Amino acid sequence: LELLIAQTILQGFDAQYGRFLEVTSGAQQRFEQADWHAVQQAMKNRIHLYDHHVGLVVEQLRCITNEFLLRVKEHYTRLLPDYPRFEIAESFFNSVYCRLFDHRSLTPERLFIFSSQPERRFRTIPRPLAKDFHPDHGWESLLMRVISDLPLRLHWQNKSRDIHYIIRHLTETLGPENLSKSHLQVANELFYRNKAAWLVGKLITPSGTLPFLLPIHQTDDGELFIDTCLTTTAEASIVFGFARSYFMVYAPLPAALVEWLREILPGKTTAELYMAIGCQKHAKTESYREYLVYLQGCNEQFIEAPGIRGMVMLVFTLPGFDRVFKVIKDKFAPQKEMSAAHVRACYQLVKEHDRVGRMADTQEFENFVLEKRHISPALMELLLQEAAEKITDLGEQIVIRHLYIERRMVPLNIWLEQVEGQQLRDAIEEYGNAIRQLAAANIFPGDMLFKNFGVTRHGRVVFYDYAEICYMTEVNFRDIPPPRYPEDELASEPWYSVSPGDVFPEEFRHWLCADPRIGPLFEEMHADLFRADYWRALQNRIREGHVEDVYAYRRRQRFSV
Amino acid sequence: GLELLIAQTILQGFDAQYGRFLEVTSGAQQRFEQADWHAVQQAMKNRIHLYDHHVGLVVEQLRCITNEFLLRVKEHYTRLLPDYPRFEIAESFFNSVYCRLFDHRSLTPERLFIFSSQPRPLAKDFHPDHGWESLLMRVISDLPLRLHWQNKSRDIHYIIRHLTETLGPENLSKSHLQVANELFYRNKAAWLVGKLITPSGTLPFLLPIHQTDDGELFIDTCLTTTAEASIVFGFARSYFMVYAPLPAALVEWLREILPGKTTAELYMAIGCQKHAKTESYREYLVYLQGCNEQFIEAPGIRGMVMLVFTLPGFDRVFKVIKDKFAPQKEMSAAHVRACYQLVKEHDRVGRMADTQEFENFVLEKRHISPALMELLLQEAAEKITDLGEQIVIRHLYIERRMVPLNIWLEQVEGQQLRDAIEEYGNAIRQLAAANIFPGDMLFKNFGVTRHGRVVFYDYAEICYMTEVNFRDIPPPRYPEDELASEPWYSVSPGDVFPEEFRHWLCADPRIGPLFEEMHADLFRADYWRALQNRIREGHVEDVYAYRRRQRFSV
Amino acid sequence: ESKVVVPAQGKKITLQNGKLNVPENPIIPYIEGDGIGVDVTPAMLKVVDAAVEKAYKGERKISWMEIYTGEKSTQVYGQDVWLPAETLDLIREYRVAIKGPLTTPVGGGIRSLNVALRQELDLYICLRPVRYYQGTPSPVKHPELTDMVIFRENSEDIYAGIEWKADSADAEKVIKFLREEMGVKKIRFPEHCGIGIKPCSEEGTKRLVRAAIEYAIANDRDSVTLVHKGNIMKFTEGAFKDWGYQLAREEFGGELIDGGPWLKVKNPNTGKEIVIKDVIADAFLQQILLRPAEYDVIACMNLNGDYISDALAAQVGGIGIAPGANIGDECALFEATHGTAPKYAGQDKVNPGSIILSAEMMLRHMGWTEAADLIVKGMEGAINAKTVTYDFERLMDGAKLLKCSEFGDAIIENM
Amino acid sequence: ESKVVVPAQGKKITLQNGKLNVPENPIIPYIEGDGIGVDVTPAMLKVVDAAVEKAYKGERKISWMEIYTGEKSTQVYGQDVWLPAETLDLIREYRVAIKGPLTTPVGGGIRSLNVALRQELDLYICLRPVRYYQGTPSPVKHPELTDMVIFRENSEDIYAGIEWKADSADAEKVIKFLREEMGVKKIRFPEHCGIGIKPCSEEGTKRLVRAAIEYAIANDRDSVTLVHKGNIMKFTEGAFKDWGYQLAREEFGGELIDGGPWLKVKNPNTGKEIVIKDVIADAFLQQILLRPAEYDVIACMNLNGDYISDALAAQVGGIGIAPGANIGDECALFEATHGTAPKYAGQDKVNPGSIILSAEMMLRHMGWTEAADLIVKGMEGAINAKTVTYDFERLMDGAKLLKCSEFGDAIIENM
Ligand SMILES: Nc1ncnc2c1ncn2[C@@H]1O[C@H](COP(=O)(O)OP(=O)(O)O)[C@@H](O)[C@H]1O
Ligand SMILES: Nc1ncnc2c1ncn2[C@@H]1O[C@H](COP(=O)(O)OP(=O)(O)O)[C@@H](O)[C@H]1O
Ligand SMILES: Nc1ncnc2c1ncn2[C@@H]1O[C@H](COP(=O)(O)O)[C@@H](O)[C@H]1O
Ligand SMILES: Nc1ncnc2c1ncn2[C@@H]1O[C@H](COP(=O)(O)O)[C@@H](O)[C@H]1O
Repeated sequence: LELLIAQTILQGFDAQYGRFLEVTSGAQQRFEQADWHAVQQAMKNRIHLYDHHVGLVVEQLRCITNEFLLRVKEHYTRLLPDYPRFEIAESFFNSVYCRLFDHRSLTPERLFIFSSQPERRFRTIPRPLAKDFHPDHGWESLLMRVISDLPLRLHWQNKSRDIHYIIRHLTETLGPENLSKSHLQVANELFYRNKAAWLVGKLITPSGTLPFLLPIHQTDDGELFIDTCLTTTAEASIVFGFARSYFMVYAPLPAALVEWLREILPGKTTAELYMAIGCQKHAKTESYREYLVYLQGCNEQFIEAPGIRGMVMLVFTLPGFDRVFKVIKDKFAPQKEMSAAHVRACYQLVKEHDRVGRMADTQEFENFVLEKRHISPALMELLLQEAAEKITDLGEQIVIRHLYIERRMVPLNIWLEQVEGQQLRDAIEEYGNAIRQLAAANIFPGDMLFKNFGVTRHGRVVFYDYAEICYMTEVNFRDIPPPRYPEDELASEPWYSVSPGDVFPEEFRHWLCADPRIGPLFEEMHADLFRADYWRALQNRIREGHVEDVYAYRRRQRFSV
Repeated sequence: GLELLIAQTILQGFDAQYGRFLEVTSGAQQRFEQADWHAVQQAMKNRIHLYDHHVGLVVEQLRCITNEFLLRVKEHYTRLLPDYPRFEIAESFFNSVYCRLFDHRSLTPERLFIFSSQPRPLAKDFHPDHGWESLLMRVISDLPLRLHWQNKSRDIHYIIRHLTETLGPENLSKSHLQVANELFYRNKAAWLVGKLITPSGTLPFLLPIHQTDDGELFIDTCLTTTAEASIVFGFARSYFMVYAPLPAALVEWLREILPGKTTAELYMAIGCQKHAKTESYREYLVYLQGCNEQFIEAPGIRGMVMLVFTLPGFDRVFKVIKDKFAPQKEMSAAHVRACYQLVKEHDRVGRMADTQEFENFVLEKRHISPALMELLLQEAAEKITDLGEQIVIRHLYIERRMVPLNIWLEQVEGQQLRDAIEEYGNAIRQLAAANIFPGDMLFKNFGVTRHGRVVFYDYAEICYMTEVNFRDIPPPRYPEDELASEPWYSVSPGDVFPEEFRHWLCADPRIGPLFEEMHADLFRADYWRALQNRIREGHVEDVYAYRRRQRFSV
Repeated sequence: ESKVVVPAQGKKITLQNGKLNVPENPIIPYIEGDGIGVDVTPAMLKVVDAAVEKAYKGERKISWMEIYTGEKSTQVYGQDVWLPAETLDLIREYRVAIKGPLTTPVGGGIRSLNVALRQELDLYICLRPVRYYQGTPSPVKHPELTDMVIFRENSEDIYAGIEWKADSADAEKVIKFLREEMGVKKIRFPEHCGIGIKPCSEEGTKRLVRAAIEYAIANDRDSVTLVHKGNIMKFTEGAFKDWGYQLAREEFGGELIDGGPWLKVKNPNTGKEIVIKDVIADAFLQQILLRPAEYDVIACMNLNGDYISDALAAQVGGIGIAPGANIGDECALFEATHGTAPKYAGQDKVNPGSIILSAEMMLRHMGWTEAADLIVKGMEGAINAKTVTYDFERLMDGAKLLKCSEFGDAIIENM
Repeated sequence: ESKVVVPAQGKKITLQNGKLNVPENPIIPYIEGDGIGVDVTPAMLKVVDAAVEKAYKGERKISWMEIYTGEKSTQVYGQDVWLPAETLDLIREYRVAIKGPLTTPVGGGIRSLNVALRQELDLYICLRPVRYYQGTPSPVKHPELTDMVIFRENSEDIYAGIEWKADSADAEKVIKFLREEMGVKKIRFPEHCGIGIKPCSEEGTKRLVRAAIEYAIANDRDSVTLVHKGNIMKFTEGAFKDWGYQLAREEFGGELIDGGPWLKVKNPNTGKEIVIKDVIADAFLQQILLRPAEYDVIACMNLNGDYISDALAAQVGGIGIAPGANIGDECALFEATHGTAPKYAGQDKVNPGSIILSAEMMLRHMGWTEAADLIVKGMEGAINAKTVTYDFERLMDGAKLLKCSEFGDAIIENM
């Protein structure tokens, strides 16, 4: 029987992933049909997809039955070698074990925290992913096999026009001499997100190997065109950013796709690369492992994340890691009036929402294990002081009941202290950009202070304390009343009744414009934000039901130029 | 079988009950003799609690032994009674047990003693063998008190005058006395009871002794009037503490003296309240068989706290607490009972009717006029249960029926009125000194006894006088104040201002002037403070059971 | 049976459709009242009828009926029938009536006549209107400005009186309920503490604000203000605002103004725009002194209401002559608002405005606006004439002291 | 590392055994504040600094050390460090402090710097003395008969924000609790209804009351008054009276007067006798206009406090120049009480009555009674003279308008 069980999980994974794929083959219609409510909508389902099957399995196991554990694994353990997507097969296994065991007691012997198999890198791939393309026999021709090449069932507008654009783009980028000697290896399958379907391929030059990315957009009224060509890693890293919804790309076997990618995305680690394609739950494992390597490889200890301490959350990081951990505090600051769940909800809501690459992705963790040896005194006292209910004492290890791991970014408030001159116009411009997108995305941030926004390597600005997070469809935007009387100017206390869930968008000025330096710019370019009229609109479109175009690139690059 | 064990057990139970009853009494002399007038009150307080204990005690015994029929016990128990000096209580004890066992259910002649089912000399006559002057000495000397006398030969002188005045002297030499071996002690007085026998008739003689401070006890007065006696044995006053080794005999003896009282009526005075309840019941039972009449809300002003009903020819009213109270009145239901209990324990100074609780009362629908019938349903559903032609009322009380004061006053021209007011006003005082403050002094809540005396009844608002603050309404600060409908000053719960009494008392033109005349003092904070003034200070005010005038100091 | 004649000539006020239909020849039920009520109440009859005779040309006359309650209650019906049932039934059927004052009960446990009457018939709105009568003596410099009508509700507020004494066992029970089961962390001191409960209905609230709007509508008022502390206790007090505004839109067709909460309600009778706005209470008390001009009709919760009504009146030196009335679903009663003041009674020396003034309301209430106004003219004019009773004359110089009965005449002549 | 520099010269005020020991070279921490705060604060320092020197012939000088909160802090400490924790330690370490204005968010999910400051220092008593000054424009005829000081508790009253919304389950859960287990029958319109909770604590009540009473004695006031709507709500408000008086008898040994509640407490230093008394809030509001002479000091529940304090000021025309402080077991902090008024930030237009006067509180509270006495002299002479800032001037007739900076001089001239 024991070996039976392994079959049960293993049967299970195959089942889920099959489901995963069918959801993901869905897109093209979804893109074409132009229904974008579905498209976001569908996205959400996947999240639920992995869990159901895991959920389904245990119940299956439970009915069965009513020491060997090493045995069952080995059987699961023993069925891997053939199986191409072995990797996920483990995770799924791991995922199951924990549910069975309430996320406790896991140990390498007990389950798969590390892979059984020898490293993936292939003798060869069963079906090659992408198709090399060659200039000769025309190049301008070349773009022809490519577009006429791809699947989508729709008409194209000013096709030549787009075509011309790229050739101009590459030419400037490379120059004809270099250009003649470089070629493309485009993906078999486009990657789909939101309003656009993306086309991924390498661009290979005498110099080296370069990303070439075109994202396909649907014109108003259903015509098709290509917004831009991005040939820089910097742009690429961004378009594969961690602040954006998972790409929906059809991969029969993920592991190969990743390998192909890295050259495109030299920066991103394996755990990350997995996310973009969309295996979040798998990422957890790798990401978990990847950290594990860090722990071996450093003598640093856990410390409070730099920034402004958090009224809602307890957060910390190893000095040299790229991610921070967030633990909801046992008792919130008095001024704050929310409840634990709500917080719990917010984070989830974010995972299931388009993030616009303004909202950092999150990974929940349960019953996390830490070695007392690791935890610095200053932090420990803090944990016990404020998170005592959550943490559990286990000899030299402690178990943190709830957790989140997220990208570690320099907090916004801090960045402004450091930066100056042009660089700053650089930042403020962005934050201002951030709120509009988020707002447009029917998410209204709450605090809005810099303490609650983060800075990327690329300088991009992202939103992270999800305290006071809400849809903009449940908030009423009001205009501060002109004072009735000359006396009115000076009242500490507003003389008009404010219903809760009331927002006055001229109030921010004080918090935002405090620094003399910061203030004019915001005024300079970002006037709209404080004008309650504007927000009113933003929510108006949304109520109208519109989804607004987001470009994971600079406006300039947009191929208008 | 078991039964004779059971029946004896009860019957035994009774005996004990009574003996203790006897011992507790015996003390009475010592207290009067001595000064434990607080103790006097208490013992009286406990005596009330004796009968219940043993009974309480027995059932437990029974249970423990405890764990058809029934009848066998009555016969067996019943068979015992002949050749028992005082069965009658013995029955009453029985019923109490049964009721206690069964939470007062299922009563029937069959099950228990609703109805009867079945030596030595109390007092020795005296004759004026010699001039009474000797005669009385025999009687005075004979008393068992162990204290000195003044006017020995003095008040002794006084007795004669009252004694002579009433009857022609030719009569005196003829008549003689039949005094009773036991003094009946009550309150601060030890009372001497005797028949007075003469050619015209045999008539009451009571002399109530008193203790001067560090006393040469003396006699306040002599009462030979037919009525006067009743007052002494009135419901309003507390039970006598008299030693009655065979009670029933005494009752018959007294009867001559108190021609008016129903037997049960007589039974309390000796202090056997629990039995009286039994007798209390039967007398009720004959009456309704006697005539066809329904039940009617007692004439008067309807009560927010209580519901009252009666029989037109009757002398008692049944008071049952409504479930839901008048909005203005805020008091817990339990609180009321407690009040009621209290009066039963507290000496009543002749101003408060005594009450007898009852449980699971039953009468059936024939006798209930619909109007009452609905009202009970409407205003007191929880407390009533419906069986057949019978309905059961869970909790109720019974008390003597008098005409509500409010009713009396519109039936009186002045002379009666003047008397009526005087009494009431006194009425307040006497309770007042008794530590009782009556919540609504309003007439609607005092009654006129047959003798025209005033007694307090709706006990809804009673409170000790040591729980209240007696106040002077403040003089107005400014002329604006004279015309304000709202108090400007901090008023506290239990703050009472007497002066505000006038408005209700003095409404009628006829009524008001006397009150100022007779009792200015009623409306003065000072007076109450003085009275409460002492009562903190130990003091117990002596309450006479006869007109003040009659006492010899006059 | 009852010892009150029902006047032959008169006719029963009647209500169908919830809008009063008042006959010309109406019958009105009045209670003379305890103490001074005898002094005052008669006058009002004199004035009221006068105002009625002149105003309508003698086409209409009022058939007074004297229902009885209080001490006089005793003299007639009973010796303790302080409040006979018939009366209530009289007020309920007749639908409008007026009374002198009744003895307030200072003592704690006593049963209060004034209250019972309002409470028993469930007159849940206590409407007091405050205005300044010229020549009157007042603290504020410019009290000419104040005309307001104040709507407060007797039922349903902290004025429930629901509380438990500290260490009541019962109360301690309540904390525990709250502190742990409810688990409120907001009680700094939970021991040796006593508690009260303040509540507000949707229903209770709209009970009156619906009313105010009708009063305002009927009488051509400019606006209605809802006073609340909805900045410290939003749900309990805040709610009041939230419903009142809501009520307006929902029943009375209130179009928005500038997104500011306030909305403008068209007046069906005249077509003018009634206006609804809200202002915080603690601040509002500041506003009345400073800007008495802007406020008109007011609807507020029981607590703010005592404070506010009680307050304006001082401002216009009208505590003496304030008029009041309470109103009910199907009954309304108009009351003299002052003490029995027994000592002076029968001397005919007291000041009769509040009671008379209450008449205006009554008269206004029944749509005899025209007459009701007449009293006003008479009553202000008489003062400005500075011919007045003992209360004023002492206060205001060069004034002529008038026995009370007389004053009514002065009121009338100035008319 | 703190950016705030301890003055070299000054010495720490220390508190022991309740009465604080203040040296003659105090260090008084200060906060400029946002907006108009730059304008006013510099002035007050001059005025206050001037007064001290003049009064004590220069023997006593105050070393002022600045500490920062809320706008400056972002500039000094961090971009987003609004309320550096250094500050809270600092005020507490040094016993008394003074605060310029701060920005209070309007609505929403945004925290308030003032409460936080009150809250986190647990400043439980808030004292708002009110006095008229000469020639301030007023709405009432004889304000100068108004010197009062008002004590409120921020800790415990109905202003504790314990309430539940209508139709919220808990609310209905709550209603059920009283209704069934508890047995409250008073509630009307229970469905669709919202609930609030009010508590009174012996510890809380005594705590405040002890506070004034000590005050009067400290400053030779003539009476202490307890304001409560005791009659309607016995248990929570009323218990206020019961508790407070009791405090006097037990703690301060007051001797009853005539058995009526009132009592006379001897003043140890003074030898004068302070009276302790109570009056109903409903009435009290009426009383303040008519008889403000009578009342010197007041103590009252939290609610009565806003309405009353806020309310008195209007009469005295003092909102503009209102003064305030919040007080605590270990510290007292005295603040300007007005909006920042950004528009006029730095312009020099605005008038700093409030902030100086708050200084005036501070000094008295420091026992430097004489110096504060000048400030009042200064403020008084300056206003009567009709030389003033815009806010007043616009009101008065024939004033001489002054910039903010100068007026503070003007006060000095009149010192
Ligand atoms: N990704 C991150 N990188 C660095 N610091 C972070 C990150 N996420 C959170 N923090 C810390 O946690 C805080 C955000 O959470 P939270 O306490 O709920 O909101 P608030 O910002 O009102 O106090 C930030 O102030 C920051 O200092
Ligand atoms: N002993 C009695 N005799 C006659 N009628 C009585 C007696 N006791 C009570 N009542 C009637 O019941 C009415 C009120 O009952 P009660 O309980 O005394 O007052 P309340 O219920 O107001 O406290 C009286 O007015 C009277 O009509
Ligand atoms: N507390 C934990 N510590 C380490 N890995 C975990 C923990 N919880 C879940 N995982 C891993 O998360 C991946 C998916 O598990 P689950 O979180 O159940 O979806 C697997 O690699 C698990 O081993
Ligand atoms: N509900 C009742 N119905 C009839 N008689 C009763 C009732 N309750 C008590 N008694 C009688 O009163 C006497 C004493 O009973 P108790 O006072 O209950 O001990 C007994 O003789 C009972 O028969």
